[PDB]
Amino acid sequence: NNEELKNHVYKKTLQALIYPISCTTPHNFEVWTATTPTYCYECEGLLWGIARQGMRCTECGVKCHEKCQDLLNADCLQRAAEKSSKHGAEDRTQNIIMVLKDRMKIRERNKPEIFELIQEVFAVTKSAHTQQMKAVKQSVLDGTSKWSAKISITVVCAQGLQAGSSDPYVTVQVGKTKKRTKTIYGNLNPVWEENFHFECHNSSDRIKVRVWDESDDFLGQTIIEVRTLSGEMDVWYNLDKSGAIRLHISVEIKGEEKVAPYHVQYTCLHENLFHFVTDVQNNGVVKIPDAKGDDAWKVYYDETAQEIVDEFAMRYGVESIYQAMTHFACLSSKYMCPGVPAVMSTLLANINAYYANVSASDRFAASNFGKERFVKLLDQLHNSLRIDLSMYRNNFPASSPERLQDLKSTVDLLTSITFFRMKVQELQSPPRASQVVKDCVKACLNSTYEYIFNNCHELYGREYQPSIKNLDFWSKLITLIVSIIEEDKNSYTPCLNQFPQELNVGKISAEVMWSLFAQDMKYAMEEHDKHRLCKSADYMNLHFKVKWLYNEYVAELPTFKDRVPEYPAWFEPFVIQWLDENEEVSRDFLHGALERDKKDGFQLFSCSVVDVFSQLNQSFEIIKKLECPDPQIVGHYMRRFAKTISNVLLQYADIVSKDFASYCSKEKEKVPCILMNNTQQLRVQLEKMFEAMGGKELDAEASGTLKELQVKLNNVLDELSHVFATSFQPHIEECVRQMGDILSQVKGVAQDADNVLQPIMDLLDSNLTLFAKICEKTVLKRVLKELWKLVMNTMERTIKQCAVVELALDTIKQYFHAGGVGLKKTFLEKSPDLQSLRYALSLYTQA
Ligand SMILES: [Cl-]
Ligand SMILES: [Zn+2]
Ligand SMILES: [Zn+2]
Repeated sequence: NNEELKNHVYKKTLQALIYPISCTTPHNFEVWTATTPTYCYECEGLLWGIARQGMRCTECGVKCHEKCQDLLNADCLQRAAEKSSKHGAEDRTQNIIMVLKDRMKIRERNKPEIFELIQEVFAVTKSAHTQQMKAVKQSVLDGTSKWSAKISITVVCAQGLQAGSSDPYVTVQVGKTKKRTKTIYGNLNPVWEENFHFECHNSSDRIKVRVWDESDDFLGQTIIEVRTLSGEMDVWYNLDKSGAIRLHISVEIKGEEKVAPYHVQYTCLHENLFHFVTDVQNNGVVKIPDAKGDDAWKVYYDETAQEIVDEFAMRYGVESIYQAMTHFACLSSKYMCPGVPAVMSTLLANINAYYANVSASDRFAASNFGKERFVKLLDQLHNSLRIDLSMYRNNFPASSPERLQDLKSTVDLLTSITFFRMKVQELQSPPRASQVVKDCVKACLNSTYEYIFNNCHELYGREYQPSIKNLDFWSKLITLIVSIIEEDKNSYTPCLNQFPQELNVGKISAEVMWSLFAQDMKYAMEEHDKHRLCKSADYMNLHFKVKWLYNEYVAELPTFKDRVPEYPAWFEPFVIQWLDENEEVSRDFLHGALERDKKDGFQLFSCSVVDVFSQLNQSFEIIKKLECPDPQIVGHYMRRFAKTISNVLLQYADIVSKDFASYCSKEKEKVPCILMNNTQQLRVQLEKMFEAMGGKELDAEASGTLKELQVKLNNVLDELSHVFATSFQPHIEECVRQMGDILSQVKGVAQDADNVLQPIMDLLDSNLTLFAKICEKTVLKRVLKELWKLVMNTMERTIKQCAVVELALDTIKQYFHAGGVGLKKTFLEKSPDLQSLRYALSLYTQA
């Protein structure tokens, strides 16, 4: 076949359209009474007296009821010419022949495009086409002269019969001969497999097949016209009134060079017509015909090829669903082409609705297209569409809206194949539409990621312009990943909205891309940790960029909405390094700042402290803007940074301590004071930073380090105050001997206090007034406790008489109390120095 059959189908199609069934002569029925027992042509009902009057055709001579005249199937002219042939009245035979010629000329004249189309579809020359045409014209004029055929009908089985059971048997009548099969009892899907033979010399002796339930009940019938018989047929017929019946017919006519059934011929015609209008004419594009709407899928071409397939199918008994199911199997070969997925989805939806009182899968087993054929086809098409979607971004760019439509409609066709499996083939299908599409999108994402990971620089440099010596590659890669996820979020998600609660293209994109990029980045940083050939600033910016990505696209995904992020672990060592370098820079800035402050003259606090804390706060700003979500790691950062702060401020304290015993001389009296003020300033702003780092929320180790540091600082300030008080010891000794000389003069009370205190009064007013101006609270009080200590120490080393010293003692007590600005009396009274001096006085205070 394919060469012999192709030609046979060519001939039969020509003959099928040169005289179409659309322009057929209508019978002319007049009331008729049968004088002898006749039987109706359709229902075979009896015709007799005036009580059973029928109708008669004045040209055919066919006999039927009034209620049956419309249900006939037999060309009027062909029947007439056949009758004249049975007889011999040749005059009318030729007359009718002439009228047939005329009605074929009419057709060739009116619609000549059809026959040239047939010519080109089968690639037949003009000459041979005219000869073969000329031949079929005459074959139409011979509907009896050269027709006879031995028929062999094997009744195989039936299905879905209407009864709660039945005992069906089949009767097969040709012309006068009538036979029947065995009876199967209690079976609505029986099997006969009975063979019969028939002679069909006539032409209007149709093969009547009727199924009865064992007068008997009527279960259905199929009438097989003679025009629809070739070679060896195996056909399911729907019973007319209910189920179907399967017949295996074989025909022999005369010279039938092994003709093939008209189903096979039809698939040939449809395949070649498709392969013509698609490839040869449109060069490849599958022209999509009109639609709208209830009978859209019922149309395949325009009024120029639709006529060919339809007239071929009607005049040879090919059912509509066979047409549709062959056309689908043709489109399947052109599913990739634009606009086809849609019509294939609708077409399959109708093939699906046509098959959904017998099961659905078994009913579908009755389709003559092919039990396994159609399901194998559908399987190949499904397994093909998933391959086509596994590269959807490449095969369906977001650019062309039409291509995006072909994507949406491809997913629709896939859902329709599955739906066909769930409502027709009948079975549980683990391949669920949404989940299969999901799998395909995942595969496409993997391919895409590997593609941008193999062409990072090329693509980046093409649009926005891995190494151990450089990190630019990762910045570019992140940028391109953002591009991909943004395209999946902007274009492909609105298009693939077939499954809103199970397929959010954007979120799958985000998740997959992040996972791949995450294991890649992780490995890369684990590699960089051993080597470390780049700047800490670079690792920092990369930490910042990965952060931005995760927070922008992944953090809010259900899979990663549940804490904790994993990426900050990749970077912890590098930021540790950055903290070391930062520490070193901060020390060098401390030294450099204290040189400007010394060289300037130390102009209530100076500028070096706010400079140091400005530096440290610049450093801390970076750690705070990292917004690290892993609590243990951020706690690690604070743990490491507390050490930085501690060593910095201790460095300050040690430097000033080195230069303290040098500015205390009787020269600069503002400088030491403002230095101690600076230490105190460290003491106050440290706490501000302590709460800036969390406060009590801070880690245990770090918090411990900072408070221990606080202790240390306080101790430093104490030591400093001590050293500063020692600066005045000689002057105080002078005052104590100067008052010691007047101490002996007094002899026989209130005025004497002033005369004895005058030497130290200069110190009291002159110094406690100067410190009151440029000293901090804590600073001043420290100096006061120390100075007091040293006063009591000195007045116990050099030295009416008795009362004077005690009253003066109270006077000094009040002067150091300074009313309410200096020390508190509660301390002065229970002071260890005061009671020591009083105890010393008790030895002489006897008179
Ligand atoms: Cl073929
Ligand atoms: Zn008629
Ligand atoms: Zn009738």
